[PDB]
Amino acid sequence: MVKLRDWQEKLKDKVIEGLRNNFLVALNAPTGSGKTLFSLLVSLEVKPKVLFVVRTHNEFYPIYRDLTKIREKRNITFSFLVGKPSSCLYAEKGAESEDIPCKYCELKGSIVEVKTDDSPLSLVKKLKKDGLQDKFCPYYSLLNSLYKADVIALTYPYFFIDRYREFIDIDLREYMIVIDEAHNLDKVNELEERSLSEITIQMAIKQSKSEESRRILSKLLNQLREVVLPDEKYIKVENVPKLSKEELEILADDYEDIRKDSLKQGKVNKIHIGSILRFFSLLSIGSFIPFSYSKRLVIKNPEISYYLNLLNDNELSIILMSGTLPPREYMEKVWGIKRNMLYLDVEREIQKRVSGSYECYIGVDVTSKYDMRSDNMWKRYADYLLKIYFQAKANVLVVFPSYEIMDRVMSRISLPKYVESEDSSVEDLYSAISANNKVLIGSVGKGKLAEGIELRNNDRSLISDVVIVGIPYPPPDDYLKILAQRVSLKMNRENEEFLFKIPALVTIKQAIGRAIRDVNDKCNVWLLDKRFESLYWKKNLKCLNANKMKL
Ligand code: SF4
Repeated sequence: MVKLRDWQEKLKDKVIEGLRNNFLVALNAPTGSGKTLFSLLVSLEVKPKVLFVVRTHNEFYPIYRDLTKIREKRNITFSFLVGKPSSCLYAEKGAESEDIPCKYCELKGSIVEVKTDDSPLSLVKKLKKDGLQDKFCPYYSLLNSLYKADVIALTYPYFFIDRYREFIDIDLREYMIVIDEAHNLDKVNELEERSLSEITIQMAIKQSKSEESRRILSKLLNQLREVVLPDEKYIKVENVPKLSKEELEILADDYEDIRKDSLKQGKVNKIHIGSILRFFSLLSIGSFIPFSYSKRLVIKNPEISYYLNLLNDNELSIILMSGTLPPREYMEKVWGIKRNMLYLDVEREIQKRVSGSYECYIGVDVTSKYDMRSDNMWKRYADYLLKIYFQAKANVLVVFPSYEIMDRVMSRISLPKYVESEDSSVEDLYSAISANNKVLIGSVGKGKLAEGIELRNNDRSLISDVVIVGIPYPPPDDYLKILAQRVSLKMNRENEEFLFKIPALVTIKQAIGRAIRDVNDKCNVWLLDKRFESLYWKKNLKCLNANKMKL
């Protein structure tokens, strides 16, 4: 401990004791408020070791830094694991973990002792260089270092996906478990969801080394065109193309050939047929449902509880934290958490905000509701964006309900803009808004755009205005209907909050949090949908003083 913030000082004992009484602790504290140091500090008082489960590798550094300025009368070593398409000496970007043919590698068993005497990401760069020279595998070296460390940091999949959790060699019962940005627990299923697309099959056919393989692929391609639609919503598919045990063996042979060869050229690229094979094997497990989505066949498990049941294990001490945790009742019915839980809200505890503030504007002459959407509505929305852009002190972050709506609106704008997409990366974003001055950033609520980085320059937010076009509600498609039934919740007024409002609120609050972090930050938030004027939204988005506006 070294000078704690007011909230940290007031909750430390409460949390430590709570964890000792076997309660799962849910901590609602804004990102950047010191929850990482807090969790580290309390965890060490509860158990001998600590496991941090985070969204990305970028969250590794603060843990590393906090630990080296923490006080403990004993040695505490830290270690971490980065993905294998990230630590493999012969992996090129785009390579899937399963695509790395470690079997045929002469480094599969060659490891060296690893010491985190430098920032995690820097250490990885060093291991890859020393690994090529000294002849050793960085991945296996890091993997092997885990069980000896006192504090370890891993990404979500290694905790929630069995296939990856098995790779790890730790008891778990001896670790205090800290799950960061826990609002993401709703999307754990995305961690193993498989997809099948026409583009992937063609690339598989182009990368093939077997015509007999290209044969089966060509056929699969035609059948796929009949079970997918462009609709940006999940439509259940009952007639998934079939692949016999024999056809699969033929495809598997082509996969093996490519893998072995790529490792020979020391260049492991994404092997397309691989995702195809993985799609069908997962489809056989039985827990997944196939759906059409944006011209692709996607398989996913609608039951959120499927991945979180591990959180109910009484032999595990757990802290879940985020700036926007859903309410307790939601964690019970939707996440399926049944064990005793202590739910703390940092700001409510210190009776003051620890996050920035904002002026709010509600547009009441627009809406994204189905009954009014038209080309004219999209034009009104584009006009709002221009108006907001012109008066913005800096960059403008726009959150759309879907890629379809973002396109209908953004396509009408000639101002400097950066539109999110599958290729969109962190540096591309940070760059764009660093080569055009004020930029209109187009993003879709379904995340998939940085979120694990701070858009600040010279210690000041790069985002002056956050715009919410319509309400980012999840569509009432087949995926949500099944998710609802798996939890015994009918599609009714009563359950609208749990099924539609809470995830929408999470999306909006996270976007806003992207423009503010410190108590000193200030921004404008434009809620562009007449529906936002209702007290429910003003109360929950904390803008009871919002300004009403038109045009
Ligand atoms: S260097 Fe070799 S053993 Fe290590 S992850 Fe790459 S292929 Fe696998």
